[PDB]
Amino acid sequence: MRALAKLAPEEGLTLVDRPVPEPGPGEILVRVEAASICGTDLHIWKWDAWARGRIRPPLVTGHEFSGVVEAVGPGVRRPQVGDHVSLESHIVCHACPACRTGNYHVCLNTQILGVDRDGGFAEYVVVPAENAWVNPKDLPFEVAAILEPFGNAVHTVYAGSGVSGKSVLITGAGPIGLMAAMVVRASGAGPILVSDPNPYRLAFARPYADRLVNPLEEDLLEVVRRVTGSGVEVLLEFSGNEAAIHQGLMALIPGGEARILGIPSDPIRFDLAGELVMRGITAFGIAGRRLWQTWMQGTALVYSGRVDLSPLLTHRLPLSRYREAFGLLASGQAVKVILDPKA
Amino acid sequence: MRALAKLAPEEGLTLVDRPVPEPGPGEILVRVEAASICGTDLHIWKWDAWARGRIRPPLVTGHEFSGVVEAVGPGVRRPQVGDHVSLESHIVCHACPACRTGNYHVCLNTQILGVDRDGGFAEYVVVPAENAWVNPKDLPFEVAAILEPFGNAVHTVYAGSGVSGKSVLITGAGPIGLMAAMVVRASGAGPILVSDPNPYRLAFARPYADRLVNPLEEDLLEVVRRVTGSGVEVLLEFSGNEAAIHQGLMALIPGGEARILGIPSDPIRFDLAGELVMRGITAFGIAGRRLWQTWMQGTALVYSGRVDLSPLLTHRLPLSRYREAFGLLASGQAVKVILDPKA
Amino acid sequence: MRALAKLAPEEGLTLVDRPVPEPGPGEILVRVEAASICGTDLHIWKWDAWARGRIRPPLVTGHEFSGVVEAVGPGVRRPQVGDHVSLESHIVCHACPACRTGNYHVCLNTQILGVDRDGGFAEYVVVPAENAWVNPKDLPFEVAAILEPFGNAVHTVYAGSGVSGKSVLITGAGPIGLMAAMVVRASGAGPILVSDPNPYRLAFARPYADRLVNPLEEDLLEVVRRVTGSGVEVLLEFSGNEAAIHQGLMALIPGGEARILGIPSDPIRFDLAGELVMRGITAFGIAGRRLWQTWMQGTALVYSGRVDLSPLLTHRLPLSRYREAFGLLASGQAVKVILDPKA
Amino acid sequence: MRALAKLAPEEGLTLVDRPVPEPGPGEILVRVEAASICGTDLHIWKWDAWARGRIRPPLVTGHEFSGVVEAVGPGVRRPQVGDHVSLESHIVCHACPACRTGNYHVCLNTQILGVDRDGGFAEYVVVPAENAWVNPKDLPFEVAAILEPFGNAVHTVYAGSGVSGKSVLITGAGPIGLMAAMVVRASGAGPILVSDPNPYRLAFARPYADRLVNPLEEDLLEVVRRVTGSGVEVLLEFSGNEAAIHQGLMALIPGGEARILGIPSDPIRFDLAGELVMRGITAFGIAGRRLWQTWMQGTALVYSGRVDLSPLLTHRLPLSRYREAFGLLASGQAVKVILDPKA
Ligand SMILES: [Zn+2]
Ligand SMILES: [Zn+2]
Ligand SMILES: [Zn+2]
Ligand SMILES: [Zn+2]
Ligand SMILES: [Zn+2]
Ligand SMILES: [Zn+2]
Ligand SMILES: [Zn+2]
Ligand SMILES: [Zn+2]
Repeated sequence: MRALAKLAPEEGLTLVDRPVPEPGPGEILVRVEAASICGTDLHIWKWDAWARGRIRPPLVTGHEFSGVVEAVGPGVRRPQVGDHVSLESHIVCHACPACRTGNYHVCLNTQILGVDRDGGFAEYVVVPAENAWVNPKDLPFEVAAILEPFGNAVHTVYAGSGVSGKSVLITGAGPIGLMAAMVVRASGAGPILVSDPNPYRLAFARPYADRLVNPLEEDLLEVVRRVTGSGVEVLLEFSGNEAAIHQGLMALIPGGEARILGIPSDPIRFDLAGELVMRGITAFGIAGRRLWQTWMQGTALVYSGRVDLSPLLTHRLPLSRYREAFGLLASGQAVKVILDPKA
Repeated sequence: MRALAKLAPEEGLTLVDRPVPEPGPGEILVRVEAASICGTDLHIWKWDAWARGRIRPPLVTGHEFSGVVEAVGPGVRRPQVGDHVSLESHIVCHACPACRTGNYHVCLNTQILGVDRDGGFAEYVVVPAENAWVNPKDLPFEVAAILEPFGNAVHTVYAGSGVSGKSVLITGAGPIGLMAAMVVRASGAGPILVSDPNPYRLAFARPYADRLVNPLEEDLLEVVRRVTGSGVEVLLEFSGNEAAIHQGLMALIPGGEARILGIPSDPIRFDLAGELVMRGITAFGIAGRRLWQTWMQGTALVYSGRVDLSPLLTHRLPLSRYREAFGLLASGQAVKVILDPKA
Repeated sequence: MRALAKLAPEEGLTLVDRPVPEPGPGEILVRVEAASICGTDLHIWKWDAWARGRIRPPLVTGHEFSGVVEAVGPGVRRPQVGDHVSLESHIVCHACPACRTGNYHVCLNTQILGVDRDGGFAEYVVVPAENAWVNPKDLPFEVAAILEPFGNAVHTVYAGSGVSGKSVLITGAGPIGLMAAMVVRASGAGPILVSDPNPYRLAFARPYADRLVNPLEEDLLEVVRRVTGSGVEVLLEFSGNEAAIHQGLMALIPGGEARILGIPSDPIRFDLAGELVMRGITAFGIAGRRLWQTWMQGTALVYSGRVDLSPLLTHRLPLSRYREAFGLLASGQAVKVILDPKA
Repeated sequence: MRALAKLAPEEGLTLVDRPVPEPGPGEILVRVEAASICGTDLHIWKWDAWARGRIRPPLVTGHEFSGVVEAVGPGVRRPQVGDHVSLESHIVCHACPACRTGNYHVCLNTQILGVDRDGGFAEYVVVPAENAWVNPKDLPFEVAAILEPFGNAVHTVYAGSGVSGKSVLITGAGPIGLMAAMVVRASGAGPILVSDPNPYRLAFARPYADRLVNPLEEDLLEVVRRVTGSGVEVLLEFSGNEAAIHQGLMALIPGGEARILGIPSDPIRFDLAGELVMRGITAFGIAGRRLWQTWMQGTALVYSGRVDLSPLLTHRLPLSRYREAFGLLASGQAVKVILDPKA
């Protein structure tokens, strides 16, 4: 089969041919129909600091994908051959304290498909049977392929007190932030403010947000004061940019909540007293997807039509042309790019 | 000044002339621009048991109204003359276990506007300044007049775990239940099911629900099963109808939540163990509006446009044609009737 | 081995000799060191209505027990041979909506050890590997044997808003109610009131409760008003007695919580409006133990010494003398009776 | 009347004579029976930056006091002459986003007793009637005097998911952290770990903690590991010490909660991604006392006897010997110092 791999400790990826993996007990073989690309994949590709401390070549990458269950291992009762599925990238241990608590999304021994073991940028991939989420047969694979990143948005948005009937500020219009914009709008947030310095990304958030802000042309804190009268009740942070983080926290009203998915590249200077403790703020560290309630909430929204992810699918390319694909992503000229492993 | 009052211990109300009242300390004088009527007012109309043991004539009725701050009492600094406001009907004592605990919606010393003291079915009314909710000048008074009953819906929907990304069954398509349908739809619930025997009421929910059900014509359970695959996660009960209550609980998946606003006219037969305990169901008794939180969530929905309450106002009549307003009520025909105290 | 069984659709149980069960994939063989008896077992014994609709002879009963892992099935990584364990009686399916939600305690396909399949009133018993909770080797088996019923108390007490710094009323001094009395006292509840008509049971609650009440000699509602000044914030109901339920709910303050574990023998007449909806009460149906957080909280309390269950172990008898054992229980002359299968 | 005041922009305080103030509308006149001092008072004492940008002489300091209602203002009906009361130092505006939302503890217009206006370091003080908490006549005034700072602890412990049945690490054994230790012990936490370099402070917690740790002498992490098997579920931070903050977060299991009352004197270096985001940690900024809830939980603990605050009062000095009280403070020696304004 065809597969995109990182064969050595350097830049780029390579198209190779590998035998079809085989599912043993508790596993299933999945025929990949669509897969997507995100920041993690871009770290691997550029072979930067992050990638260097986490990746161990050889590795077939790809952690955002959907396909059909082509085979199951001995004893696997579910899913079943023929089922259409989306995949949870985190493989949890079930033998640590986080798992005991039900906090699977932060399992101490978390292993990630396409990062720690072979992923979905291939025609076939073997994953744990418990990691498969069966979708309605009419759900387009393309959309099914991006439920994983969508989950991140969902998790962030519904963490804490949620967003229904509350003012919200989203800092970062990257793909997950655009997705969170769709979710807060379909959840009854209002007013909704989305802030991002890149025009191309902001635009994508226009049909959902009530006010778009380019922190580099308007004083975010002041637009917020004029839109709400003071501050927002909720801050959803997806960029990791330190100045946005500080601005965003200053934007919260006392007693508010900041939910943080964004990963800053370096430690930040933080005024614990001023930005959190003294104003009674609660900061939520968001990681992964809550195992099963995040998937339940998110697929509920998509299956029923409360949200429509389609406009986020800016490009479709055969896996063969992966280079053009990463290029588009890397340049900010795309939101969700789909790769087809059959071509 | 024209006012509509219950002058003696009997059915009906009487159109009267009273001098314009004056606000003392801590009070304001509202020039009412719009009022609405609901079941409570009906109880007072027909002078039934309830009214009998509660109303003390002479009394200007009405608790659902909006208007303008004509003048304030000495030392009152909020709201201000010229402010457009809606009224919270519950006047809380601030001196009971319920208020201390922050459960003002259930103050044991609750004094209701229009039942225990003069209400808004008049050109002017004096009320506690703390009961006034200031609205943007551009919100129609007609809509502002129904924010109180809308709050009841809001309170029921956001109670417990909310409804975002969840399957919801709403029993009762009367005015409040209908507002609930608008809210759960704008809050991202899905699938959304609404059940009520009256096809008139049920049709108002078509643009908000995913599935409409007349339980007298279809098996509600079998329909819930076909739409969700089993049960709903949330039950929102507005009818107080015993059969609907029993059926709704059965449609709830184990571990789900039932939030009850509906008041049955008589005790029900309840299999505590089978309908609640053994299935791990939690039942929420909803009453009033959480003081200020319910108003914040609801008005945010309205102000931002997440929900549009216009479709619920079927009739606007002059206060002097009240005989007909109370008839529409007792009959069913309308959803929410507005009364114009200036005519 | 020795085992206590229900061999036919009638009263009583029978001592028999059966081969030692064998653990297959995903299972473990447990050598039982101690087991206890409760109401469920008494239903089976008396072969009453309940038992008749649930039991299917032949059945080795016993669902409250602890022992040592004597053997594990092929592939079972944990627990391990030699481990000391307590057992969760509920065997969950992992393929229903409750399980999906994490509400394992109300799994639609729940199977119960000692009720639906052979239990612990035997020298040996095979249970699912995932149902074993490993205890510190120095925890006395006797105490380990009663962690299952303890969990019920724990679940009830920590459901909702918990009990820390709140007035609590416990109706029912049966064994789980006494256990809940120990837990609310070790949790910072205050004042704590325990009410039960049986003197022998009340007494057991004296070192934990702040006020003991015999509803049949004092007006429960009035003692409560004098102890708190109005009502309690939390009601923990363990009896299922209808008058206690009504009394208890009347005892709650508006906005309070009632957590119900008690199973009434017959439907009750319930004034939905008066007892729940109008006073903003929230009723929690408690079933089983939350899979893992209930066990985490409860074993934490026991391992650290925050609670000491020992005084509840009123009797110890070899399994051979099971009849005297059930007799004591049936007569209200005991709290937790331990049966030893080795004799 | 004797009072202790900051009369000019400099260090120190001055013992003075003022006429007994009179309560206007909505106010009461408290005859102070006991007052206490904390770090804030110290800031005012040494007149540092903080005090500099906040205090406006002439000002009678003190915010931790208890006393008797000597007389009430016209029309004040609660509390009453003769009532023993404690004072909430925060005077809230009831006109900001924070108050509307019910987050009075963080009112943007908070006016503090003894910092923005006359306090209790005097024989008499006039305060808003709504700030008085009525105590049972038999509670010692000395203990009643420290309910305010105790509330800070209470608020920190019960924030988030509470602590019952959970493993807890408390960093900082100063007065508040020590009160926190008493509360978490009385609330059923276990194992309970308390870390602080000062062996004087640490010894006060011996009767409440399960494990005492001097982090300068032992590796806090390795100790937490040996006591829990991994990490603690809850982190309660009271020191504001950057090193303790970083170490405590590391000791928290993934998905745990950190509740921070501690105010660092300077911004910290914070690895947002590593210490919060990637581990799914939630950090709670705790400030003040939740208005009325914190007081209800705390006083219930005290009134019922779940906690005994007596051990925390090391010294009781006449107000006139304040020079020494402020010395004990700045030095460490004592826990809580009481000042008797009648001498
Ligand atoms: Zn991704
Ligand atoms: Zn794990
Ligand atoms: Zn109404
Ligand atoms: Zn009240
Ligand atoms: Zn049992
Ligand atoms: Zn199940
Ligand atoms: Zn202080
Ligand atoms: Zn305020």
